[PDB]
Amino acid sequence: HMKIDILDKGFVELVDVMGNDLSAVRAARVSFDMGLKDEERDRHLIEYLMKHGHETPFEHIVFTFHVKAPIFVARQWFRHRIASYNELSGRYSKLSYEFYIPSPERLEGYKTTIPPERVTEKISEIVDKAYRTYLELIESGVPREVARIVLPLNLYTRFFWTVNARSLMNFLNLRADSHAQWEIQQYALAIARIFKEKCPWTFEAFLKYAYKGDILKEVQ
Amino acid sequence: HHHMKIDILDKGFVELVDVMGNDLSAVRAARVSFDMGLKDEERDRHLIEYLMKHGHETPFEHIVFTFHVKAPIFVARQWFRHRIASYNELSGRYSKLSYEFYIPSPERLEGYKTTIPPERVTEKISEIVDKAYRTYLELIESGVPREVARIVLPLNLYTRFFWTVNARSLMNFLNLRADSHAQWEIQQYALAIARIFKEKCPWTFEAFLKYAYKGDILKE
Amino acid sequence: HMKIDILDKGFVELVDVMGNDLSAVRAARVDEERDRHLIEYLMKHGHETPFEHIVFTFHVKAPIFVARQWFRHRIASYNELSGRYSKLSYEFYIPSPERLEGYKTTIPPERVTEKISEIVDKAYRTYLELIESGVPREVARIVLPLNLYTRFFWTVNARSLMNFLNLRADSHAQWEIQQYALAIARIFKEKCPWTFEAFLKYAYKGDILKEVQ
Amino acid sequence: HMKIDILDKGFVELVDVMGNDLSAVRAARVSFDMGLKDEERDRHLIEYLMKHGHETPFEHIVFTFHVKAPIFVARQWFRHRIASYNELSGRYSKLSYEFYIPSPERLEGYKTTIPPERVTEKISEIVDKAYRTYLELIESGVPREVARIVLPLNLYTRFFWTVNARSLMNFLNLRADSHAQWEIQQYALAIARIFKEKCPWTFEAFLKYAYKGDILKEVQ
Ligand SMILES: Cc1cc2c(cc1C)N(C[C@H](O)[C@H](O)[C@H](O)COP(=O)(O)OP(=O)(O)OC[C@H]1O[C@@H](n3cnc4c(N)ncnc43)[C@H](O)[C@@H]1O)c1[nH]c(=O)[nH]c(=O)c1N2
Ligand SMILES: Cc1cc2c(cc1C)N(C[C@H](O)[C@H](O)[C@H](O)COP(=O)(O)OP(=O)(O)OC[C@H]1O[C@@H](n3cnc4c(N)ncnc43)[C@H](O)[C@@H]1O)c1[nH]c(=O)[nH]c(=O)c1N2
Ligand SMILES: Cc1cc2c(cc1C)N(C[C@H](O)[C@H](O)[C@H](O)COP(=O)(O)OP(=O)(O)OC[C@H]1O[C@@H](n3cnc4c(N)ncnc43)[C@H](O)[C@@H]1O)c1[nH]c(=O)[nH]c(=O)c1N2
Ligand SMILES: Cc1cc2c(cc1C)N(C[C@H](O)[C@H](O)[C@H](O)COP(=O)(O)OP(=O)(O)OC[C@H]1O[C@@H](n3cnc4c(N)ncnc43)[C@H](O)[C@@H]1O)c1[nH]c(=O)[nH]c(=O)c1N2
Ligand SMILES: O=c1ccn([C@H]2C[C@H](O)[C@@H](COP(=O)(O)O)O2)c(=O)[nH]1
Ligand SMILES: O=c1ccn([C@H]2C[C@H](O)[C@@H](COP(=O)(O)O)O2)c(=O)[nH]1
Ligand SMILES: O=c1ccn([C@H]2C[C@H](O)[C@@H](COP(=O)(O)O)O2)c(=O)[nH]1
Ligand SMILES: O=c1ccn([C@H]2C[C@H](O)[C@@H](COP(=O)(O)O)O2)c(=O)[nH]1
Repeated sequence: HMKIDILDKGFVELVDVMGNDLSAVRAARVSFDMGLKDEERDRHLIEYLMKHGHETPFEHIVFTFHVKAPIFVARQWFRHRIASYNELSGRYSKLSYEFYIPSPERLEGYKTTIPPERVTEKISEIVDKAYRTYLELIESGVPREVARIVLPLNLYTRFFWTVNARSLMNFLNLRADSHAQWEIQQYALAIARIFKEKCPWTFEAFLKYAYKGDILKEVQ
Repeated sequence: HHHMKIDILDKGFVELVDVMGNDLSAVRAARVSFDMGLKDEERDRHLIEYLMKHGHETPFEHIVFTFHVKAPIFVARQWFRHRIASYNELSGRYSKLSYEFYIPSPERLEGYKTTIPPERVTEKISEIVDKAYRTYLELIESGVPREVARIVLPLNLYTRFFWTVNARSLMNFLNLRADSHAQWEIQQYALAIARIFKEKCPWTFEAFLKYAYKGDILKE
Repeated sequence: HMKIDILDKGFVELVDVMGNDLSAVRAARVDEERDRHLIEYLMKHGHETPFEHIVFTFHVKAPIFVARQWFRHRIASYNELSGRYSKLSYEFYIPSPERLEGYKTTIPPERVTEKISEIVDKAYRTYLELIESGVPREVARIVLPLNLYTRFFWTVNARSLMNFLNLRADSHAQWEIQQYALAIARIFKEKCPWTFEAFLKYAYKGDILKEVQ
Repeated sequence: HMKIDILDKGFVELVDVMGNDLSAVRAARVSFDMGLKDEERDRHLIEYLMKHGHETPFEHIVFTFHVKAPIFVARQWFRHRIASYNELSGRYSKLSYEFYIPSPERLEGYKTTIPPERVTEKISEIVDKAYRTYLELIESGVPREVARIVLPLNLYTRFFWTVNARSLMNFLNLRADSHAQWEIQQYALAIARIFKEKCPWTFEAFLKYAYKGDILKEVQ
C-alpha cells in the first residue's frame, strides 16, 4: 500500500496488484510453447518485447489504484476507456469542503497583471462562495444532484482505477508528458513510481525503448 | 443520415451528424451465420425481433451513429462513462469559454418542498455562475493560462462534443440513461437519442422497446 | 493450485487472481452480512462496474474450434501458442463415442471416432513431411484440422467473465466450450463465492449452472 | 461495392462507410470551438494530427467490410478486439468445398527437398480427404458442429468487419508489414486500397507520419 500525496489535498494509493515482470514473460513465452527460464534471459525477453512493440504480454499485469483528484483532472483521466472506474457520486453524497487551490508557484513563468498570490485568493474566494451556495440549497431542500451544479471544476473527487500495464503505459505516454496539463502530469508521476516499484524490469525497458513522453526521462 | 436536431434544456442539443447502416445492416450481419443475406421485409423484420428477444446483440454493432451534443459538464461526466464509444470534446485548456450555463427552471424543483421559492433557487444558481464566469474572464485578462483560470467554473458550464457509437452500445446507453434512476437532465438527452434511433432504425427500436429495453421512461 | 482437466487432453488452470468479493464492495461503496447484501443488491439492479475490479488469469489448453469461439470475447487479454513459430505436437481432440450417442447415425459412434482419428493422423503426417522437407511452419500447419490443441493465457475481469458464463455455460453453446465454462465457473466460485452465488441468483442468463453443482 | 480478390478464392469487399477526411477535421476542431475551414487548412490539420499522435479524431470514420478468408488468416484477424465481427457458422452451415491451396510461388526463397508443385499437391490431397470425411460424417447423421472438426485450417470462412479508421490504422501497422504472415499481408494491402480511396488525406498523412509497417511504402 504505497501512498503518494499530489497537489494540496490529493493522492494516488496502490490498493492491489496482480502479477509482476514474470507475468509478461510467461505470457510472451506461450507463443514458443515455453515458460520461465532464468533472470537474465527473462529480463532480456522483457527488453525484446518493449523494443519490438510486443505489447499484449503486458496486459496480464493489473493494478488497482485509489485516487483523490480535482474534477478537471478526473475528466481528463476518465477519457482513458481501456480501464475500470468507480467514483464518489455528487448525486447521492453530501460533498466535502475540499478543493484544489493552486499555489502561487503554479503561475511561475507567466507574466500576470495581478500577483500569483492574488490569483490564489480569487480562486479560493469563488470556491468559498460556491460551496456556501451549495450548502444553502441543500439546507433549503434542493436535491443534491441539482445543488452541486454550482460547484467549481477544482472540487476534489475520489475514485478506484483498475488498469493493466499496457493501458497504464499508454496513460504514461500521454499524461507523463509536458503537453498534458501540469496537474495531471503530477498524478502520472505518482502512477509511474508505483509502476516502477512493482514492475522494475518492465518500467526500465519501457523508459528505454517505448516511452513516448518527455518528463519521465528528466524527473527521477 | 441528414442533420436531425433536438433542443435539450435551456441551451443544449443533440444533433445527428452521420449514420452508417439501418435495420438491414443487422439482418445481413446475422444471416452470414447461415451463409445467407437479405430475404424479404416480413422475414427480415421477424429476424430483428428474434435477435432482440434472444440476446443475439453483435449484429447491431454494424449500425453506427455520430452525434453532436451540447451539454452541461455534469451531464457530460455521466455520459463519458460509456467507454464503448468515441468522443471529441471542446477543450477548456485551449478555448476561451463562452457565457453558456445550464440554469434550471423553477419547474425542476416540483415535488420538493423548499424553504425558499424555486424562482429564488434559479436566481441563486444564476448569481453564482455570473460571479464564477466574471472571475474566469478576469484571470484570463490578467494573463492566467486558460487551463488554470477555468477551474473556478461551475459544473453547469456548457461543453460540446462529438459522439460516435454503434446501436448495441447506444441500446445499453438507453437502458441506463432513458430511465428514472438516471439524473433528470441526462434522461432528457437520452430521450433525444432514442428519438433519433427510432427514426433511423424503426424495426430495431420497436423490437428493443418490446423485448430488451430495461428502462422505464421510453414506454411512457 | 487449481487445475481442471477438460475433454480428452485439455485443461483450465488458475494462474493468478486480483481481489475477491470485498474488492467489488470497496469499489461500490465510494461486515459480512452487509457486504453480501450489497453484492446481491448490485447484481439484482444491474450495477456491474464494481465487479470489474476482480481480475483472473487462466492457462487454458483447448482445441482450435473452441478457442475460436472463446477469442470472440473481446473484453479480455489473450496470449496464445503460435503455429507460425512452434513445431506443433500430436495433440488433437478426438470425440469419444458418447459425444454422438443421442443422434441416430448410420454408422456406429465408435466408427465415427475412428474416421476422425484417421484423418487427423493423415493430416499430422503430411504436416511433419512438409516441415522435414523445408516448408515453413506457417504454411505447413494449414493442413492441420480444427481439433488441433492450442494453449493460451486468458486475463479477464469478473464482469466480462460473467458475460462469458451467461453465453458459454448454456445449452445453446457448443458442448465442448460448455465443459470449459463449467471449469471457469468452479474456479470463479472458489475465489468469489458471494459474487458467484449472487450472479446465479439474480443475473445469470444461462441454464446449465443452475442444474450442475 | 469495391471488391478486391485475394489469394485463390478470397476477397475484401467494402460494404459501407461513415464519414470521410472531414469527419476527423470536424472532431479535431471542436477542441478550439471551431468547425471546417477550407481544403488547404483542413488537409494541413489532418497532417498535423497524424504527425503529433492525435489519434482520437480518426475514430469518427467507420468502415464495414465483407471478407472471405482462410480460417488461419481469420484467427490472426479476429485478435483485433477494437472492432465488430459476424462470421459464417460451421455449427449451423454445411460448409462448401473452398480451401486455400498455395501456389508453388508461395514457397519461393525457401530451399525445399521436394518441388513446390508437390507441396501444392500434398496440401490439395489432404484437404480432399478431410472434406470427403466431413461430408460422410454429415451424411451419416453426425451433427455439423462435430463433423467440421476434421476440416483443415485453410478452409475458407466469411465475415463482416466493422472498424473505425484508428483501429484500422493499427491493423495496417501490424498486418501490412513483412513480420505478419504473407497471407494476411495480402488482405491488409486490399484494406489499405479501400482506405486510401475513401480517406485520401488520412491515408497519405498516415503513410507519411504514423505508419509503422514496411510494405505500404513500397507497394502502390
Ligand atoms: C495533451 C492532450 C490533449 C488532449 C487530449 C489528450 C492529451 C494527452 N485529449 C484526450 C484524448 O482525445 C483521449 O481521449 C485520451 O488521451 C485517451 O487516449 P486513448 O484513446 O489512447 O486511451 P484509452 O484508454 O481510451 O484507449 C487505449 C488505447 O485503446 C485504443 N482504443 C480504445 N478505444 C478505442 C476506440 N473506440 N477506437 C479505436 N481505438 C480505441 C487506442 O489504441 C488507444 O491508444 C483530448 N480529447 C478531446 O476530446 N479534446 C481535446 O482537446 C483533447 N486534448
Ligand atoms: C443511475 C446511475 C447511477 C450511477 C451510474 C450510472 C447510472 C445509470 N454510474 C455509472 C456506471 O457505473 C457506468 O460507468 C455507466 O453506466 C456506463 O455503463 P457501461 O459500463 O455499461 O458502459 P460502457 O460503454 O463503458 O460499456 C458498455 C458495455 O461494455 C462492457 N464493458 C465495457 N468496458 C468493460 C470493462 N472494462 N470490463 C468489462 N465489461 C466492460 C459491458 O458489457 C458494458 O455493459 C456510477 N458510476 C460511479 O462510478 N459511481 C456511481 O455512483 C454511479 N452511479
Ligand atoms: C450460442 C452462441 C452462438 C453464436 C455466438 C455465441 C454464442 C454464445 N457467436 C459469438 C457472439 O456473436 C459474440 O462474438 C461472443 O459471444 C462474444 O460476446 P460479447 O460480444 O458479449 O463479448 P465481448 O467480450 O466481445 O464483449 C463483452 C461486452 O462488452 C460489450 N462490447 C464489447 N465490444 C463491443 C463493441 N465493439 N460494440 C459494442 N459493445 C461491445 C457488450 O456489452 C458485450 O456484452 C456467434 N458469432 C458469429 O459471428 N456467428 C455466429 O453464428 C455466432 N453464434
Ligand atoms: C507479427 C505478429 C505476430 C504475432 C501477433 C501479431 C502480429 C502482428 N500476435 C497478435 C497480437 O498479440 C495481438 O493480439 C493483435 O496484434 C491485436 O493487436 P492489438 O491489441 O493492437 O489490437 P486490438 O484491435 O485488439 O486493440 C487495438 C488497440 O487497443 C488497445 N487495447 C485493446 N484491448 C486492450 C486491452 N485489453 N488492454 C490494453 N490495451 C488494449 C491497444 O492500444 C491496442 O493497440 C500474437 N498473439 C499471440 O497470442 N501469440 C503470438 O505469437 C503472436 N504473434
Ligand atoms: O447517475 C449517475 C451518477 C454517477 N455517475 C458517474 C459519473 C461520475 O464519474 C461519477 C459521479 O457522478 P455524479 O453522481 O457526481 O453526477 O459517477 C453516472 O455516470 N451517472
Ligand atoms: O489535456 C487534455 C485536454 C482535454 N482532454 C479531454 C478531457 C475532456 O473530456 C475534454 C476537455 O478537457 P479540458 O481541455 O477542458 O481540460 O478533452 C484530456 O483528456 N486532456
Ligand atoms: O457457438 C458459437 C458459434 C459461433 N461462434 C463464432 C466463432 C467463430 O468466429 C464463428 C463461427 O464459429 P463456428 O460456428 O464455426 O464454431 O462464430 C461462437 O463464438 N460460438
Ligand atoms: O502473425 C501472427 C501470429 C499469431 N497470431 C495470433 C493468432 C492466434 O490467436 C495465435 C496463433 O496464431 P498462429 O501463429 O498459429 O497463426 O496468435 C496473430 O494474430 N498473428
